[PDB]
Amino acid sequence: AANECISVKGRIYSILKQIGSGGSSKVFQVLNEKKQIYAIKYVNLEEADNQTLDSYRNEIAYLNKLQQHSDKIIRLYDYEITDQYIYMVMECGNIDLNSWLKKKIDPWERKSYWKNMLEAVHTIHQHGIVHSDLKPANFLIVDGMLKLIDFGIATVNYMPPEAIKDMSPKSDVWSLGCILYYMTYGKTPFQQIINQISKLHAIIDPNHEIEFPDIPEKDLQDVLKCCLKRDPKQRISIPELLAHPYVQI
Ligand SMILES: COc1cc(OC2CCN(C)CC2)ccc1Nc1nccc(-c2c[nH]c3cnccc23)n1
Repeated sequence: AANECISVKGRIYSILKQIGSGGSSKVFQVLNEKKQIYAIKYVNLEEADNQTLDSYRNEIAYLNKLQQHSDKIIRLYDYEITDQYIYMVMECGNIDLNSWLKKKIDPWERKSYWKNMLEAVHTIHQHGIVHSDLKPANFLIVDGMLKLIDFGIATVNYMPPEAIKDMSPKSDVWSLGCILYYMTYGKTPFQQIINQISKLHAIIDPNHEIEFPDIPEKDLQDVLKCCLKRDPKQRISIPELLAHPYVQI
């Protein structure tokens, strides 16, 4: 309700509203000189250490490089890096997947979204990136399709057994499967448990079998069961999921 502006590389952008806030960052829905809509991410680097700085520099490098490879990764149009801040001019999505799911899916939409996620995670793996912390908040809805927001470079529900055991590209397969299990049944494989301490024990113990209620899409049931194999060696891969009947037939 005022004339608040952001300057990125000499280009003025008028703030519409704040669509994101977390840690030392803010995300704004903005208008450019030609009245077009974009999103701007602001990172405050004032209290960032050499390790945090490098992790932000690394994400920007991969984001600008990976962009040409896939249209399932958020479009970065411009950026400004100084010792004091980062400004990232991005495409504007309608909403993130986590928020969209909280107010909910169509079988054609679930498959269409799954294909987008597989394409995005496949693209980051081909460049030696294993996200390790994938969840619906990492995906953005833009013109009826999902686009990946971050690479993990910079809820215990989507956490794989390996990650708990360590306290691999297969870890992203577990997290992807957990998102598809949410879009299929309306809940996480372990969501039912309120006690977060007991929840971690169930992911490790193979004596605890994940529930798989029977649905019409027989192929979709097989994907979930393959994504949620506790042994990452026995667990399905990303090149395999792209060749799976659920994705193909
Ligand atoms: C109207 O554009 C939106 C509304 C929106 O919904 C809001 C957030 C969720 N609450 C519940 C309701 C308000 C969520 C996303 C967008 N678009 C959008 N485009 C590009 C980037 C982002 C974004 C949000 N966080 C981030 C964190 N790192 C990078 C990028 C982002 N976001």
